[PDB]
Amino acid sequence: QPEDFHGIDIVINHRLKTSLEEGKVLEKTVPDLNNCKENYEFLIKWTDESHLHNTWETYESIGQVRGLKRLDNYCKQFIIE
Repeated sequence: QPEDFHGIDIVINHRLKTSLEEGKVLEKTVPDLNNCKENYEFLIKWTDESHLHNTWETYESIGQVRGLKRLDNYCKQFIIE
């Protein structure tokens, strides 16, 4: 019995991983998944059980729950092609 339980339902959107920290700007946009994967966050629509709502996580926190899969198709449908 491996481990692949669901985790990310939908990537509502994304943006620079400011994490309320901010400090410098980057006009390099996001061509591939590295630019983002190296400095970007993503609104993760998690399972809407009742009190849980979309949130803005980052691969450093959603890179291990099936998110990268839906997040990968999101970065390619929104940050790459």
